[PDB]
Amino acid sequence: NPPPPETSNPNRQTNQLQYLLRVVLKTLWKHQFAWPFQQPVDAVKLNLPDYYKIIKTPMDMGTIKKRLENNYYWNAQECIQDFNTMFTNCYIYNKPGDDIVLMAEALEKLFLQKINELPTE
Ligand SMILES: CCCCc1c(C)nc2nc(SCc3nc4c(c(=O)[nH]c(=O)n4CCCC)n3CC)nn2c1C
Repeated sequence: NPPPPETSNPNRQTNQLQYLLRVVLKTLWKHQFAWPFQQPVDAVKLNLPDYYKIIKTPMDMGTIKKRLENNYYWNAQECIQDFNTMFTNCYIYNKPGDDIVLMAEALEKLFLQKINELPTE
């Protein structure tokens, strides 16, 4: 595998960012379908031939959770895009009828529901 993505930013929208960690991520983390997305993809263990040749911006909730905890993000938009990157990576690598895709979509729908609760900008 390549190394996992960075969790620290080498350099106030903090309400939404706090909520992204405490409610959004935690709610997805606890969902039944969370396991494939709780850590960087280990393409050997999970036997995902060519995953890192196809997916150039790998992303996972383990990474996003640490970025939230390290106060890594520029802004809440940047975090929201890591979530979307994770989902869309799954839609790019896998066939649209696969279990893994159905799992991502369900998490994505839940994510959109929780994003609707975000505190104001
Ligand atoms: C035994 C505890 C293992 C935890 C762990 C570790 C250490 N590394 C991992 N790497 C991964 S990759 C999960 C995954 N499986 C996929 C995919 C994927 O995109 N496409 C797939 O077809 N699969 C495999 C589906 C067959 C089970 N992903 C990433 C969304 N999972 N994973 C787990 C659960």
